[PDB]
Amino acid sequence: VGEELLGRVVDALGNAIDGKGPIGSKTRRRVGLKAPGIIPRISVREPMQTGIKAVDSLVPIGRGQRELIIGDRQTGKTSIAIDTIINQKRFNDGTDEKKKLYCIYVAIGQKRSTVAQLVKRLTDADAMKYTIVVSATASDAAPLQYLAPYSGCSMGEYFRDNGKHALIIYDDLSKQAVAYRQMSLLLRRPPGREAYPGDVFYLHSRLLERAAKMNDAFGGGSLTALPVIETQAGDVSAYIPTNVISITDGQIFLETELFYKGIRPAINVGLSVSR
Amino acid sequence: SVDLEETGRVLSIGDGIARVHGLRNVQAEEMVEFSSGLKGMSLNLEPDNVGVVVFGNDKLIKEGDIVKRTGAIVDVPVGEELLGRVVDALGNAIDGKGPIGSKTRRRVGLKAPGIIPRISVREPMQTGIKAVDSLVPIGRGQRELIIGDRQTGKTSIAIDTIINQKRFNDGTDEKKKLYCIYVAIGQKRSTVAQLVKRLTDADAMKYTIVVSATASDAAPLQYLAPYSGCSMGEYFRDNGKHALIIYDDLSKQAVAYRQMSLLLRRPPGREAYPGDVFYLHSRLLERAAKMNDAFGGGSLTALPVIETQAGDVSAYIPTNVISITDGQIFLETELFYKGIRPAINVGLSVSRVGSAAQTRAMKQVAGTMKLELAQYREVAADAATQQLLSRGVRLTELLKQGQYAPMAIEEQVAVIYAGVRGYLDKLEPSKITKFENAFLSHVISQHQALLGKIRADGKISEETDAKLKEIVTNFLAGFE
Amino acid sequence: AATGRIVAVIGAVVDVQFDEGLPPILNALEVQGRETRLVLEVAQHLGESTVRTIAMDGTEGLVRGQKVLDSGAPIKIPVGPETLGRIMNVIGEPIDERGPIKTKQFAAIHAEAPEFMEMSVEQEILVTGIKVVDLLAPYAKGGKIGLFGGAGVGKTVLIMELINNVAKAHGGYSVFAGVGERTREGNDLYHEMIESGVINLKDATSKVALVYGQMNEPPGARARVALTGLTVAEYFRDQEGQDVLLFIDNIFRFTQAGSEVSALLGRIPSAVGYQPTLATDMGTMQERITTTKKGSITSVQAIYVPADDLTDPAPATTFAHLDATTVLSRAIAELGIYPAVDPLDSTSRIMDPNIVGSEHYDVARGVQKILQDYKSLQDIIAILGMDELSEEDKLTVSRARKIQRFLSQPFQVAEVFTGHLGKLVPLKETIKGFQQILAGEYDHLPEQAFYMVGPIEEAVAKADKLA
Amino acid sequence: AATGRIVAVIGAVVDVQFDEGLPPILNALEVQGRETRLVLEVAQHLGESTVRTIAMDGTEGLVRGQKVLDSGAPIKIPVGPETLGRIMNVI
Ligand SMILES: Nc1ncnc2c1ncn2[C@@H]1O[C@H](COP(=O)(O)OP(=O)(O)OP(=O)(O)O)[C@@H](O)[C@H]1O
Ligand SMILES: Nc1ncnc2c1ncn2[C@@H]1O[C@H](COP(=O)(O)OP(=O)(O)OP(=O)(O)O)[C@@H](O)[C@H]1O
Ligand SMILES: Nc1ncnc2c1ncn2[C@@H]1O[C@H](COP(=O)(O)OP(=O)(O)O)[C@@H](O)[C@H]1O
Ligand SMILES: [Mg+2]
Ligand SMILES: [Mg+2]
Ligand SMILES: [Mg+2]
Repeated sequence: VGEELLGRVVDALGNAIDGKGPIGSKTRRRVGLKAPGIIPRISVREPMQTGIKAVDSLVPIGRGQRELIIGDRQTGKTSIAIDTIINQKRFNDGTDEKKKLYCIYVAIGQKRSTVAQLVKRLTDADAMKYTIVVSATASDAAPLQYLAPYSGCSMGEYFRDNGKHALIIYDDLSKQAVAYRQMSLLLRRPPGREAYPGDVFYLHSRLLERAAKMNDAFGGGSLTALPVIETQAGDVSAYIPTNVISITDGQIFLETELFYKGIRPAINVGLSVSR
Repeated sequence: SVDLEETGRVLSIGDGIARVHGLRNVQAEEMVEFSSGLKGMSLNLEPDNVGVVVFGNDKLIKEGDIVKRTGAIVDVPVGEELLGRVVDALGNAIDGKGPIGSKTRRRVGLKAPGIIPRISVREPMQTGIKAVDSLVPIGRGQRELIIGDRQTGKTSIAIDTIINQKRFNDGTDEKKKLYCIYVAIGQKRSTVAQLVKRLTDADAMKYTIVVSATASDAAPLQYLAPYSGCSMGEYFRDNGKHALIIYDDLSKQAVAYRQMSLLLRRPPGREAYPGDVFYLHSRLLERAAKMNDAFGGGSLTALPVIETQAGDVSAYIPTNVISITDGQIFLETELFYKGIRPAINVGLSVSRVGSAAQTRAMKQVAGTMKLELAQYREVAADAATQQLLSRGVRLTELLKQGQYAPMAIEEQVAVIYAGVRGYLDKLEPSKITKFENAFLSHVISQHQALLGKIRADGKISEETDAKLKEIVTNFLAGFE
Repeated sequence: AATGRIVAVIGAVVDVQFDEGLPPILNALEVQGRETRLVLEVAQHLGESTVRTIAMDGTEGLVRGQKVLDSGAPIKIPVGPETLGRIMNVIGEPIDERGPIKTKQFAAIHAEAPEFMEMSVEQEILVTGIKVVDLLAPYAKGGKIGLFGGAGVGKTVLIMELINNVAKAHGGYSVFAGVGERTREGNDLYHEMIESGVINLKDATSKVALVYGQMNEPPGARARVALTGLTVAEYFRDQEGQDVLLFIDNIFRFTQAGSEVSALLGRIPSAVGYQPTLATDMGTMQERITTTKKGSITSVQAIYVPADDLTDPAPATTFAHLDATTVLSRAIAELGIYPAVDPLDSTSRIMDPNIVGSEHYDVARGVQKILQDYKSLQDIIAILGMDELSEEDKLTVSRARKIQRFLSQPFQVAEVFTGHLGKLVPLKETIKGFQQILAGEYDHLPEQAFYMVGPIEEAVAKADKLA
Repeated sequence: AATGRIVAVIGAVVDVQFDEGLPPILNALEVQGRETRLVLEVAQHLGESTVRTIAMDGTEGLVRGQKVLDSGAPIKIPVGPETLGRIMNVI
């Protein structure tokens, strides 16, 4: 952990795969830790700007919050996060440090060429100087895809405890549960519903609780989260999506019928909420 | 004082599977014989015991019985002495006429030929039904499926097909004769008995073989039956002869195999079927082919039959089978109820290879009928539209046949020619049948020479066309 | 190297016990005392000096106690420039009765995917001559393409049309791999490739290689053919600088064949009877078919959907490995529209204004919006009828019904059983023809004139004849 | 007619062990020491001279060790012209 990882592409265990060289770091941190309790927290009071007109005006997002992006395939989920990452340049190229934000991107289950195109898109807009990319592609072993999100949350927590603000994105949380199910079945543990393990809820509940807003006695840092979920044929009442709907503070819905009627981005304003 | 290299003792019997202690030199898939006369098949070779599948009832096997080896993989009697005999799934006669004098045996499970030994389908396979021989032709070496619900007329097509071949089989040319094989799975015995009586009456049991595994029989016997018939059919294919095989119902075989699988405690899947159902039919229907000249020139044709529930063609087994065969024939129930018999849906039925193997005359008279029927279908939902409907109704009336009465190709050609030329656009739609019957009778009893000419030449010459026009107009004028 | 003894035979799974020299995983073994060569592959180390293997051929006639010999390396096949015009099988033996294949080097089936720093990110367009694909979801060069469809809807006719239109004019080589299909189709393909001139039997000017394992083979063989094709595809990319076209027929059989042996290996089934390791072993195979900084590979794959279901676990994990999708529907095929391509369910990665241009993008978005609007009126029309609509709704219904007809097209490979003539449209004519319909210039023509024609000029002439 | 002993009672399924001989499948057995008849029908041959049966009546008050008897044939019933106008149960 540290801030020498800015501008680098690393795997799930912190090894460079971009061909630059070794990473000079001085600190290490466990991947499984407990979230802050009740005393060290404070209310959410500051804005987090994205640059999307339909979001900043009807579904505002604060610093220290969790928000869900949910929809079918080929609807536009990735481009929202990509646009959100780019927008932060006008603040990081400034003077005061109370309005800067760092970004972390985590890719789980995707193929390598898509990540290469994403990194090229980022580097031609001068945005890699303040981003960290953690990747565990489809050719890696199941334990690495199972371990990837916590390894990125532990990197995000470094800024939170030193008076700085950070942002994290977990792409396709649906593809971590399949790796967990594969890993558990080969250990001869009994299955459950759809052969998922008996405690898939606890897999995500201990993960999404680590984003918080700290009070002045601890520094004043913050950490924000934006998970992603995919549904089959627009079925929001399935097993996995209902678990994660009841954990977050809000959700944004995307639909195909609005996509084909010229409404892009296809945000359904009649159902999207922000608590 | 017993050996354990070629002898065993039963340790447990139940759920079909019998576990035997001993037999240390047995081979995988080798026939073994019990002490009561029953026979089994070795399936699972394990470090301690062997699993055996019994081909019969399980009340005749007791713990402690002695099992002995035979020394061969499962095989069946094959030859030409089987013609005219009713046998079981293992080759034992059940007609009470004496033993079979076979001299050769062949394995039940053998791989199909490959890419090099094959060639394209060129020779025609005549049925006798006007709709099939005109709109969905079949060639020698092709797989065609007969799909439909219950009580629609699936078996009658096969029964009519078998009877027609007597014309060629009783002739002199040895390159136009076809042998036939019929396999019954999961039926009722009375139906088979009546079927064989029907076949006997028309002198068609002189070139036919029957294999039977009825409802009362055990599941493995209803699972082994088709391959046994396939091998007997394959005998002819490799000796420069032609054959035909008809599997009555593959769905009941699938049900029997599912029963067998579940008692072995294997993971179920969709509709509780095992995951190897596809391979079970993929092996069987790949053994019909058309050999090239260097390998002899034989053929083997197959016609599987499948039943659906409420016309659901998007199920597991029906979709599985469609991805194997080379075409399908659809039989509907509404047409059967309203009166159209045989009830074939022309819109859905298709043949991929039969089109190449078709007589020139039939092609000449069939193409126009196909186009006109398409137009009539499209307008069914001014003067020209009325003309289309008027032609369509009569064309539909023409394509109706009775039962147990195949026809020759030339008669079909003449009958279709009459309709396509528009000569029958004056008779009321209720009088088409009588005119067809009377015209056919007159032609058969009075000329016969133009029929011989059409048959020999294989094409409708201009002079023949003029003569046909003369005959038809004269008879129509005298119809009254 | 070392000898073992067979201890158990169940179906297509065999266990061997070694006194000394335990072989490593993925090595090949040879059986002693058989007429035809039989090869086994190591899969697991059980314990007490025992391994569990998978056979690549039939296992009838095996006896406990028989001898098994070790080789020392994975399966190796002949690879090089002398495989053009020949036919191989799973373990690289010629089945075209023309003698042995004399190449200089060999290669192993199992390898590893290219690393992250070898990827290329260039994008272009490929023109196919088919209106729906070019207008709505265009292809690209050096990308992955998939064709989804049920049973009897027409995937292989489209694959043969694409072969006829693209393969002939290509300057590089081509590879065709057939997995779990009909044999007679392979024979037809071989004979027609002999007739065309792609395969030449008297010289060295062939430009295609063929690998086959069909639906008459045991499941062990059908689980390994695609890698045999992949190896000969990769040799022409790495050692030589060439552009390669790879066609794979029904890659779905690669997944199904793997679940027929999962139960015998002693695993717990996950869902709908599939094996627990379904995504990882597909990701291992798919990541090798890519484009690197040494060459390019263009892939066209046919995929199967069981019981017309797109939510089945097998075809629902292949969407993430593609750059262009084409979905076929049975309902459209019922209405008589060929090819039966669904226009509201097909996507491509290069449909953006900065690659294809502004005009093309505007036309595509307009036609998709018009198609979407007409679908939302079906319930009212199906009961109340056409009379309840206002004038604008009737106009949109007429224009959408006119647009639906113009998307069909006659293929050249189907002329034999359709009685038509093949057509091939350039891109500009399609763009202009759809612009003209969107502008309302042809509102005075019957809707039956836009059926099974090529360029727009053929619609007015067919309408003129049909007065 | 050999004699066996009850070794397990689980609901309506009973297991019997025989010292010598073994009744074939689909045979009927008789249980001794009850106020009313109680027949059992053989279903499987587990092994170690033990069989698994099903019960044709209530199963309570049985003890692990009660003696059993083998009839030698499946269930037999009266058949003839004196069955007209009567009522009989399964056995
Ligand atoms: N605002 C927009 N305007 C135009 N095109 C857009 C817009 N947003 C998204 N798209 C297009 O939508 C398509 C899908 O976008 P995206 O890659 O974000 O989808 P996704 O939800 O991540 O899909 P997948 O499940 O494949 O990962 C792309 O072709 C993209 O260019
Ligand atoms: N062309 C025909 N003319 C008159 N009756 C016919 C005709 N074809 C079939 N039938 C009648 O239809 C009935 C069903 O015959 P068939 O056994 O062929 O049907 P099926 O659908 O195969 O039946 P099942 O499902 O019971 O096997 C019989 O009563 C038969 O006489
Ligand atoms: N472009 C087309 N024009 C006419 N008929 C077609 C076309 N495509 C498919 N068909 C119909 O589909 C059948 C072939 O289906 P096929 O391509 O084998 O399906 P699949 O690829 O799913 O096996 C043909 O008999 C033909 O009637
Ligand atoms: Mg995405
Ligand atoms: Mg029938
Ligand atoms: Mg196909």
